Amino acid sequence: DQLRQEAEQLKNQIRDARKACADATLSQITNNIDPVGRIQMRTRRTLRGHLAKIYAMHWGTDSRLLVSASQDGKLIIWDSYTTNKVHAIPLRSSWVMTCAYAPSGNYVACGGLDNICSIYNLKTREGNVRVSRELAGHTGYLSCCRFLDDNQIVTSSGDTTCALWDIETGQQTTTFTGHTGDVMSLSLAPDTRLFVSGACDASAKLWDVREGMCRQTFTGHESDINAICFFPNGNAFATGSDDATCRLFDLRADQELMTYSHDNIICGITSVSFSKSGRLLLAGYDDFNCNVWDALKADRAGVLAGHDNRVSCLGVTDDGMAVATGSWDSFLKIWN
Amino acid sequence: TVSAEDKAAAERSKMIEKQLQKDKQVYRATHRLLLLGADNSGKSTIVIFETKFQVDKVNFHMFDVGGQRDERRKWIQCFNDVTAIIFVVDSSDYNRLQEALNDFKSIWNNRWLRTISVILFLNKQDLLAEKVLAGKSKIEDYFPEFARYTTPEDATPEPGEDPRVTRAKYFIRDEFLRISTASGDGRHYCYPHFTCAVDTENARRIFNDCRDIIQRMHLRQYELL
Amino acid sequence: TQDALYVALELVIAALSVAGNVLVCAAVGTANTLQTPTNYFLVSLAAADVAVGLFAIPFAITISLGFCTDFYGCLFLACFVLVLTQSSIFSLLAVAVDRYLAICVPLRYKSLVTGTRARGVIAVLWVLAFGIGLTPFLGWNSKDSALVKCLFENVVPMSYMVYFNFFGCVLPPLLIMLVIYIKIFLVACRQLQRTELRTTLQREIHAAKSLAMIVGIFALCWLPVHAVNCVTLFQPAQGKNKPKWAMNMAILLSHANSVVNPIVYAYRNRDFRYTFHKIISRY
Amino acid sequence: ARKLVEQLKMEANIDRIKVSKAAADLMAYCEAHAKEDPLLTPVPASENPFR
Ligand SMILES: CCNC(=O)[C@H]1O[C@@H](n2cnc3c(N)ncnc32)[C@H](O)[C@@H]1O
Repeated sequence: DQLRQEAEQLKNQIRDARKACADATLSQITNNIDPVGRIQMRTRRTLRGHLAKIYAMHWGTDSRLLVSASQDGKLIIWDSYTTNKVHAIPLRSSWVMTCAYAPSGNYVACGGLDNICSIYNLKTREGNVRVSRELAGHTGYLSCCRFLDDNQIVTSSGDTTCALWDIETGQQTTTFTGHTGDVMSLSLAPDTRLFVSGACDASAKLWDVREGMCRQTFTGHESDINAICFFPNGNAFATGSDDATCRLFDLRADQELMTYSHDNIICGITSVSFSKSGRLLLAGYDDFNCNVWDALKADRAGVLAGHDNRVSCLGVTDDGMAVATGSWDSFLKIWN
Repeated sequence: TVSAEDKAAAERSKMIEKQLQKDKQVYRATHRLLLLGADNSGKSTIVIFETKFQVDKVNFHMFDVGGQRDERRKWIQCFNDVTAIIFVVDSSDYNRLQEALNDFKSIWNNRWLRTISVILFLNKQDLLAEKVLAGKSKIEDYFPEFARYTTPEDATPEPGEDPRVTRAKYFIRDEFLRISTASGDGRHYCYPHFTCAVDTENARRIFNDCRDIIQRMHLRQYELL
Repeated sequence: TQDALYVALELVIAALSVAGNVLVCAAVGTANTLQTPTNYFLVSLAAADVAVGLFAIPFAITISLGFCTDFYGCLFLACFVLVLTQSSIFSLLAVAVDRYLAICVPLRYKSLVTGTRARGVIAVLWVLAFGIGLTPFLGWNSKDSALVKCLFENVVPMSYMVYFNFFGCVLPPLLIMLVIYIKIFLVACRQLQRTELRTTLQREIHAAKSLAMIVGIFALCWLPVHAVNCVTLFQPAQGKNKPKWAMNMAILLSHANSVVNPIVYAYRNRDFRYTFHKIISRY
Repeated sequence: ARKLVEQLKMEANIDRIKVSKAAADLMAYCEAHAKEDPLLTPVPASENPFR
């Protein structure tokens, strides 16, 4: 048909335009920096109390409290300084895969296989944690929800679309439907202006909040994409796949920059995170241990082998003082 | 150096821990089951999203997920500790049967369900009996190999039925057992049953075969099976 | 000559027992996956075995040497030895009943075995062992017959070990274990007859071999001592004149159980092997 | 669809910059914040709140 011929012409145009801008490879320009060395991290605190496998964990703005969700159907709010439990909120559905902590520190969020996103209010007057709002517009299972401010939220589900919700009115304002498969990761820019999404189609896309249109797409993977994160400067992002590889992308170049992989790794990637200076990349794997990579040299730095099952979650504080790791052993570990 | 605030925090943590201990006690002593089937299988009327029921002072939980689509490979990783998986298969529609067999293959061969047993329920036997008693059945057309089949000697037909209906009834069970026999041994097996729409003995059957699954796992753990 | 061999072998047995039994307790303590209600009985058995290997044996050579002291300074050592030895048999019975409960009552195993009930059972077992062992101090002694030569037969009479410590503390556990391990074998044979329809016989023989050794080792280790005691008590004509080392061999066989318990019960399980492999590879 | 071909149109006119400048900016950002990264350069135990 004429339409498919035009599509092929446009794809070839995009390919040659991308190829034109390639100036130099990263290995040739990174061969003069001083190597990081060997990083040794030891466990400081182990938090117990969960019953089943643990599926999410988010820190706070003050690097003081954290929230954990497990298959038992309960949210736990800890205090990492003294290993206390501030709150334990029961749930209505035993299946949960999302958590979020509001930057202001007054709200928490949850979601799972019940196709509904629940918002809980913490700083109440009666002393009991009460559910504020429930959002039930999606048709697929939710994968991750992240706050923007005290009155806006963004959600991704298995219905191949992402949505933006306003809490007070209860009705979504803008939906993004450019994908062809299950969207299962998203991260926010530090300036809260753009955000990226990773799908089941071995692809990632960058969206604009008010514009509502996909502005730039990236591909190159061969299998599913499981996690994604934003560089602190807001100009790059790293993605993890089931091909046992991590890939770093820049937005201004519309091209791959670095690939981290090794022949001795076969399992899949389930969580990715950055450090404060952007010099360290932390990646959780499926073979019961995590790994540390140098973002500018593509070399190993150390292994945080301290678990007995899958390491599902990964988080880094705002000040970068500690690293939190969850797992399916119903245990959380804090490293420094 | 402990102030009043620290004491209040300790008291709150102790109360939370006591409630958690009670929840763990009430949780660890229950069994979980996941139900699977297709549309028109009749999976909602065998005993809707969740169900609790007890038999002989033993608890049982029934789970159903139906808000998703044909692909299910993503959320099946959570159910890696279920005691058994219940599968409901219709037998009235011959055309929409081969497809069902395909849905049985992946479940038997998924890498996250390598040590999970499956209980089969062949539903709607009255409809099959009425259809095969009448002359509009064309089983050979939808399945070419039916002509050479003969009733096994190990079969135990229920007295008071046509031989044709028992032959056709065991034919369907043959292909479902063939997939189980072809791959997988020593970690999981299949337990066939012939369930009608009005039957009330399903709970007893689930009790009996779940007991067998648990006993087999416990015998295997001490390495004497 | 003979006494030197006896004491040397007892010391070797104590050393091997302590070395073998410290590892099980360390592995249970340092592993999160092994903190299950079943493993508490195993760690109690290991603790009893290491306590025996550290205290009971040296007290045994102290008693059997034949030195002079006060009457009440010797009965204490004898009763301590008895308590420490009885705790092991009680722990064996506890692990046997725990093993039976899971196999022969499959669906209700989780609701009946919890941490609280296991801890209570362990405490009751140890308290009962202490109560049984210290009975002679209540007045079942041989002071009226008789500063005092320390021999085991001089302080505690033979009318106590045969009638109380054998007919009410050793035999019923052996009968219970025999019944349990016959019923488990029958269940496993039925489950293999159903399974088959190697060969069925080659897998039945393996199960029989695995289940026979648990009872055989116990029967070989505990029976001879009380057989000699009964021979001494009932028929004096044979009891009065027997070779001295016959009793020493029975003592050695009775104390040799502490080194064979961990091998049979602990090192054979898959979880312990996996934990040991992981620890060895990491370190 | 007729909208899919339209979508690809605005995905090609966006200006693109040579990778060298992006790499230089990334290096500058990485090296300008190296002294305030506790994980890369460990802090003394006096100021560490996890002891
Ligand atoms: C629960 C039964 N415990 C014993 O028999 C222990 O007591 C000691 N013992 C029992 N009878 C005698 C005896 N006649 N002479 C020396 N030691 C004995 C053995 O060393 C055994 O380990």
